[PDB]
Amino acid sequence: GSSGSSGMASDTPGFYMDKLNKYRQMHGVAITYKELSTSGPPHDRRFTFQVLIDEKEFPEAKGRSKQEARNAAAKLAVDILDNENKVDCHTSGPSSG
Repeated sequence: GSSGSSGMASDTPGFYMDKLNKYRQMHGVAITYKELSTSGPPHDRRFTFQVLIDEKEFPEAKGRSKQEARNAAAKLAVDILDNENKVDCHTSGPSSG
């Protein structure tokens, strides 16, 4: 099931997933793809997936197949990195000493 028909739409085999690695190497971070359970109807099953960079938890994503899922999850991740705008987790309280 492999053809060479590409024009308006691009069906690259894991486009985003490729952008991640290219970043994990340059920067030097650790990217991990956690395989989440399946969610959806009995007829149509959607496999969820998520990526983890620098011990960070990214917003998983749904996808027809493991691939479609992984690629999607990466979309949200790569979209963030480009901005690298992370939100502070631990709020420095009155702790002064």
